[PDB]
Formats: sequence, C-alpha cells, structure tokens
Amino acid sequence: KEQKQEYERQKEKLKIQNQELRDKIDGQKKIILERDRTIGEKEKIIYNL
Amino acid sequence: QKSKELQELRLQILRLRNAYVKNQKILKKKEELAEGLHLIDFEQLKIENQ
Amino acid sequence: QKKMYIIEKQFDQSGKGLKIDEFVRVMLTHLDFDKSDVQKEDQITLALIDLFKEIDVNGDGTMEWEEFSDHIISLGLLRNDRSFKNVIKNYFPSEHIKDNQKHETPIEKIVYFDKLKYLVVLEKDSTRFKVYNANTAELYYEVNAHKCAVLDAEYIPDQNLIATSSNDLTINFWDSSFFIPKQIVSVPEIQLCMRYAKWSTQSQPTYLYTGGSDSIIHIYDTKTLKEKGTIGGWNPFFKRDSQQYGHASPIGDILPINIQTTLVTAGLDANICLWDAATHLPKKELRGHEKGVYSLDWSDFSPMNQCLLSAGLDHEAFVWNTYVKEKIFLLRGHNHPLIGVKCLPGTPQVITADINGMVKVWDVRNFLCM
Amino acid sequence: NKMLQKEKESHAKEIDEREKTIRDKGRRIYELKKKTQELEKFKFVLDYKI
Repeated sequence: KEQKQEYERQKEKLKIQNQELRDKIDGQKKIILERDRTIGEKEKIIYNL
Repeated sequence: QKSKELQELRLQILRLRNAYVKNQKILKKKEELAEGLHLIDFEQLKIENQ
Repeated sequence: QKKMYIIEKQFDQSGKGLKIDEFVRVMLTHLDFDKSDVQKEDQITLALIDLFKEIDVNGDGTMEWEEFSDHIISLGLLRNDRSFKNVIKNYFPSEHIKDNQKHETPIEKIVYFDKLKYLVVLEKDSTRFKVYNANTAELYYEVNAHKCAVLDAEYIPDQNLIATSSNDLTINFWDSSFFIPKQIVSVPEIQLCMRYAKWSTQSQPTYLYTGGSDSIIHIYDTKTLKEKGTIGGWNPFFKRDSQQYGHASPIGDILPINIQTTLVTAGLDANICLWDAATHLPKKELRGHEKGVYSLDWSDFSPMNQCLLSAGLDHEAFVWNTYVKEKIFLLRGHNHPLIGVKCLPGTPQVITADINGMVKVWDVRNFLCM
Repeated sequence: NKMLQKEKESHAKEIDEREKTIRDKGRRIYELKKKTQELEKFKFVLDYKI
C-alpha cells in the first residue's frame, strides 16, 4: 500500500508532464501574428512617408 | 635598393599629398548649411543680416 | 491672391468645369512655381490631380468652379481654425496667481497633489512643508515634516497620505485630512526621490518607490508605509556574476509608467533603467544622454505619438520609445541645463525648461517649439 | 509524457523577434515622417520666395 502511495506521486508528476507538454504553445503563436500585423501596418506608414 | 625605396616613398608622398589636397577641398566644400536647403537658406538669411 | 481672379477666369473658360488636364495646366500657368522644371512640374501635377479627385464628388471627372470655390471655402474655414488642428495656445503668465507666503528659505521642491489640490512645496533647508494651492499658491499648513532637509513629498492616495522623505533617514506620511503625520518610518539610507506608483493593473499594490543615494529603489507599500524590497542599484559589495543592471549614481527620480508597468530610473551615469515594475527587473536601459538625467515625463498625447521625454544635466530633452531604443526626438533651442520635461495631460503640449527661466512648449505631433 | 516532450517547443523567440521588427518599422516610420516633414516646409517656403 505504501508503494502504491509512493508511485501515485510519480503518476501525478507524469500527468503534470503530459499536460505541460500538451500546453498552449498556440498562445505563443498569437503574439507572433499580432506583432506581424503591427509590422505590416508600420510598413504601410513607412512607404507612405 | 635605396633608390627604389626612395621611389616608393615618392609614390606614397605624392598620393598622400593628393589625398591631402582633396581633404582640404572637402573641408571647405562642406560649407553647406544643413538638411536640406544649404546655401540659399543663409543667402536669404544673409539678406536679413544685411 | 493676385491671380485668384485670373484662375477664376480660366476655370470659367471651360464652361463645364476644368477636367484633369486643363485644371492642372491652368494652375501650372498661374502658380508661382517652376513650370520648366520637371521635378516640381510633375509634383504639382500630381498634387493637383489629387485635388481634382478630392473635388470629384459627382465622379464624372469634372471639377467645376463651384466645387473649387467650395473647397477653397472649406480650407479658409480650417485656416480660420488657427492651429490647423488642436489649437495649442501659448502658456501666458498667470495674471491671477503668485506666491503669497513668506518662504524664509529658497523653494527646494514642489509636488502638486492634484487629488488633494495640495501643492506641497518643500522649502530648502526648511523643516516645514508649505502646502499651497496649485491654482492660487495658497499655503494650507506650514507643518514640520521631519527633523532635517526634506527631499521629496509625494501623495499616497491609497491611504490619503502626504509622504515626506527627509535626509534624517525618515519618511512621514501625514493624513491629508488633517496634515498630521500618520506614520513615521525609518530607513537605512536617504532616498533622494520618492514617487507614488499606482500601476494600471488592479492586482498590483501601490508602491511608493524611493530612490536614494545608493541607487536602490526602496519599495514601501502605501498601506503599511514601510519598506519591503530593494530594486537593483550600484552595489559593489554584491560582487558576483549578476549583470550590471541599474545605475552607478544615486536615484534622482522614480517614474511609474502605469500604462507600461515600468519603473523608470534616471541616473547620473546617463542611464535610464526601465525596470519591469511587475518584476522590478530591467526591461531596458535608455541611453544617449551626456550627463545625469534628472527629470522624466511621459507624453501620452496619442498611442502613435507616445514619447518618453528625458532631461537633466543635458541642455536638451531626449525623446524615447519603449521599443525604439534610439532617442526619438530632441527639443533644441535650450541655452542651459533643462530642469525637466513635462507632458501636459490632455494636450500635445510638452514643456521643457532651462535653468535661466526659458521655457519651450512643443507639439508632440511635431515636437516643435510652438 | 515522452511523446509530448518530443512535441512541445518554441515561438517565444518568434514573439520577441516580431516585436523587434515592429520596433524597426516604427523607427523607419518616424524617420520617414521627419524626412517628409523636412521636405514639406521647403515647398511652401520656395513658393513664398518665388
């Protein structure tokens, strides 16, 4: 029973790794696209100027 | 060897002196005011100084 | 204005409005420009074609003298509006406001508590801070803030307190409702600047940041009024591998940019450390000033015209961008060291003042000495 | 966990570099604004002088 309890924390850490690796990344793409759109908007002002 | 050495010395002195004359000419030619309107600006400015 | 009637005559000569070619040709004959020079010939042709298209409301490609006169009328009314936008009227001297109290010593500092209207003036070598009216210079109380010279007097709205920092190593928060010192806090060092930072985020507690001679920003929560942390500064004792972030001179000022959550610290070393107030770590170090930077303002007239404005030992004010490291603009014409740069809220007017009473009011849309 | 560790990575450097490009293009925007402003005044100045 103690061994099962000890390996329960191992399983919990494993699920933690699973979720962390499954985590957003997409959230980090979106900032990239926002910055690209701002870059493109800045390019238009540059060309007009 | 001494004649040849003085000869490249003459080459380098002549080219350096020509670069010198060009550098004083550039220094004088940089009289342009700024920007932009360079001479006419102070010409009209010189008009008011008048 | 001499050729106005001649242009009218030539335009009426068309009888059905001048098309692009006749329109441009008439203004080319009449204009005080270089018809024979291809550069301005083509540039004026393009400008007049743009004018023609703008006048083109019917879309038929004909600009009648009626339309041209209407456009001239609109431009005349706009000129009537004698700014061409956002009239920045000159700051005239206040004919109605002047000092009244007998300042026994020279004015050291003046912090205008807009929330309280308490224009607390800390007198040089005077142990009392005289709080006047920013609108009438009317001193409320001459109350002994501390035991020695007072460096800064900032309003903590979070506790309705006027915090005064003194060289006696003390900070006295006085309840503005009664101008009595609510809390006296001792500090290991004297803080030269002391600014209440209430960052925009709702969850960030308000921090009275005090920049002392050590260049370390001591952070006092406006509730307990006590130190709880120290920001990076020139600390040779802490000799380790940490990168040199901060300033090598005493903190002159602390600028809480709540919009960007940035604690800006300007040092005598000419550095302007932008510290991430969320982490108080350096987000950046603006540089380009020749000597110690003393005053910082944040011209927020427009999001596309946002400009930090820094002044100090330098006789000119540097414009800075949070992204763009290089100084955006430099206000010229100043004859002496600039006391600081102010960015009037709600207006594009930035005031830069020299030590000799010379003030330049600039339009951030152009940063010109309006 | 092993498959997801093989999976997860990236895009922080991309966010930062895109912010950098925004910065550079704003720099150029203001540079060209200043150049255009410098050239605008000369037009009216030269019309007035003519």
